[PDB]
Amino acid sequence: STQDLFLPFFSNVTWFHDNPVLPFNDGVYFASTEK
Amino acid sequence: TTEILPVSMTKTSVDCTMYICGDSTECSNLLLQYGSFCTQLNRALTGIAVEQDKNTQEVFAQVKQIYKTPPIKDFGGFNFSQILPDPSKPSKRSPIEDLLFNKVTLGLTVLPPLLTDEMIAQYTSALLAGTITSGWTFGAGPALQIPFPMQMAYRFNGIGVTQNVLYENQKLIANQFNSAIGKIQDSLSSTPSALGKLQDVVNQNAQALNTLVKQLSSNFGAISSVLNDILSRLDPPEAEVQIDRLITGRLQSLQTYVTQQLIRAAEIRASANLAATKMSECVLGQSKRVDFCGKGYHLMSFPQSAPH
Amino acid sequence: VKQLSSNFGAISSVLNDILSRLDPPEAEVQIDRLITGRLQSLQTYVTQQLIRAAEIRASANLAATKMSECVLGQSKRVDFCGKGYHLMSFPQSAPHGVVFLHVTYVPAQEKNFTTAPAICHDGKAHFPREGVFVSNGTHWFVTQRNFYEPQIITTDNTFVSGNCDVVIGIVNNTVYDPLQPELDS
Amino acid sequence: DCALDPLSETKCTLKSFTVEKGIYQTSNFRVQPTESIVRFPNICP
Amino acid sequence: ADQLSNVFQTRAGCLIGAEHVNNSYECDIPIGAGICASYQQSIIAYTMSLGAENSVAYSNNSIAIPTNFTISV
Ligand SMILES: *[C@@H]1O[C@H](CO)[C@@H](O)[C@H](O)[C@H]1NC(C)=O
Ligand SMILES: *[C@@H]1O[C@H](CO)[C@@H](O)[C@H](O)[C@H]1NC(C)=O
Ligand SMILES: *[C@@H]1O[C@H](CO)[C@@H](O)[C@H](O)[C@H]1NC(C)=O
Ligand SMILES: *[C@@H]1O[C@H](CO)[C@@H](O)[C@H](O)[C@H]1NC(C)=O
Ligand SMILES: *[C@@H]1O[C@H](CO)[C@@H](O)[C@H](O)[C@H]1NC(C)=O
Repeated sequence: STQDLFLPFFSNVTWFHDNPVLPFNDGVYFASTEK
Repeated sequence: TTEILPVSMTKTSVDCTMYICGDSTECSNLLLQYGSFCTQLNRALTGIAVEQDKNTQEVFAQVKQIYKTPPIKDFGGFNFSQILPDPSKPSKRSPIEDLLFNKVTLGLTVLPPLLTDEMIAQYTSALLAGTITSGWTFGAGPALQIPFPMQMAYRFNGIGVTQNVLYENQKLIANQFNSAIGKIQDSLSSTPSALGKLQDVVNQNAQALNTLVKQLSSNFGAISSVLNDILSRLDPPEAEVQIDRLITGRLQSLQTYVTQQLIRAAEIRASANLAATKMSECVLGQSKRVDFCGKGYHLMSFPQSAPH
Repeated sequence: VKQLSSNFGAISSVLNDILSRLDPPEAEVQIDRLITGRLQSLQTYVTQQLIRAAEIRASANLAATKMSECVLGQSKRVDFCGKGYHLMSFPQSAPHGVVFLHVTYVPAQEKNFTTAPAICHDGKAHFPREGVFVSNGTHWFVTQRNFYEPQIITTDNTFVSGNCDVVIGIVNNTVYDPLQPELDS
Repeated sequence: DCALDPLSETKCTLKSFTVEKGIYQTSNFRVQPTESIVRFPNICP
Repeated sequence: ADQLSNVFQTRAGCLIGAEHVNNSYECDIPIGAGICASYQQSIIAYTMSLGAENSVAYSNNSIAIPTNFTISV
């Protein structure tokens, strides 16, 4: 068991598809499509 | 004759942090700084609580089925009215049980026992009906009915006296037995020091708790006892130093309380095992080992309930 | 061991940092507090072990008693060595214990009758030596308590105490005389 | 993730992925006041 | 409280997510003060049952004698 900064399960994540600036807030999870 | 044995003690549980610091963030941070003492303190107290429920079940829950005495009651001249449950009363209890129940007058929590007093009284009633109607046979296999004076003849043959002495003296014996039961009700009522064991366990537990709280008020070496004064009303760093010493003291108090409870729990468990043995060997059957179950030669025994 | 890792109030947990990586005197002070803490941890461990040892010794004494009284002999004290009436026991070893196998005798398939305390014949009462009087319908018999095995009432297996008046519930039945008077002619 | 579900809390506290039937103590709750009132006594040349 | 229907008050506390039934059954999981819970599809909270109830026919004449035996281990 560890206790660090983590992405909570089942959280709401924004989807965007000319890109708006976003604040940092202690790390970000970045995922790109398979394309 | 009478014999009184305690079988269980009140279940309690105490939270480490709320006792030591309580509504003090920085203080709790200092607690994390010590280590993992109060976790194992919690585990110890939980252990003995589950044990208390184990004891009561062990002693009383000896018979799987519930037996009922016949509605018409002609036991050849013997009178069990003072032993059997009394229906015309709420919380049906025997008159002897009613008297016993009145005589005993008495971050912390108290858990409730797992079997209520109705359950316990139901266990005692089942055992009484079984031994009156069916002798000792219901301890081994299926219950087998038998008229009561014949059963008493069997027990006379048990202790070395032939059985004709019973059949020729049934009147006298019945009067002896009834008179003895009624005298016991009065004798137990008169002397106040009769229930002197069941009372001691209660006094010791309550007084131990009070000493714990008294220890909470003392200062253990500091300018003040209550945390908030040291906190706000001095500078943070050396306030932290004073906090540290006061924490060490309160932790010691919790130490002694838990250890004392472990010793007392062991003593009670020894007594509970003895009571279970007396139940099975003396109620469920006749005993041959001398002076285990009263002075004289043994004939039978009746179970009665009590607060603890 | 977990308690070993914690710092108990100090700049660091491991000794060498406090030692070399601070001045000797106040390093000695920090050392003093850390040692006080570790000594307390050893205290609680030993005391817990003493309590558990006492509990195990109680269980070992009980096992020794069960061995001698139930394996080495037959037991009469009820429910000590299994439900029912006891016959024998077998000892089996275990990694940190022992396991018993109690063999017992349990009755079943009961049938009910009517009985009487004594038999009144020729103005004298008769009581049985062992067993209890029992009657199916009209006839009367004698059988032992724990198994059904009816027998003809005879003057040899029943003894006589007194006359017919004093007892309660006595019934009247003929008591068969022994074969020797019947043989005599 | 420990804080997700009651079941997840139970798994975290037993240090295992599978649990057997029973009752367990996961944590303890409290109530927070979140308010203050002061009443000093109320009845110069 | 653990993050994330039926509220039933009891002698010990109040459960969340179980309904009581007037039936009494053998105890499975002990909750306290005379209540147990067990799996039906749903968790049910009922009062405990001490055991089966039977009364032997007692009369000043009758007696019962076994006729067969079993041996157990
Ligand atoms: C048993 O004794 C009580 C004593 O008050 C008496 O009232 C009762 O009638 C007695 N039992 C019988 C069957 O007479
Ligand atoms: C006892 O015997 C009577 C007749 O002998 C019978 O009617 C009754 O059913 C019996 N009771 C039992 C077997 O429990
Ligand atoms: C009772 O048992 C005797 C034993 O032989 C038998 O002859 C008889 O038929 C049985 N029944 C009655 C009603 O006597
Ligand atoms: C047994 O009880 C019955 C009840 O009908 C009674 O008539 C009979 O007298 C009793 N037996 C004796 C020996 O008194
Ligand atoms: C159970 O008993 C209660 C007692 O008031 C009653 O209201 C209810 O209808 C009964 N049945 C069920 C299923 O609750």
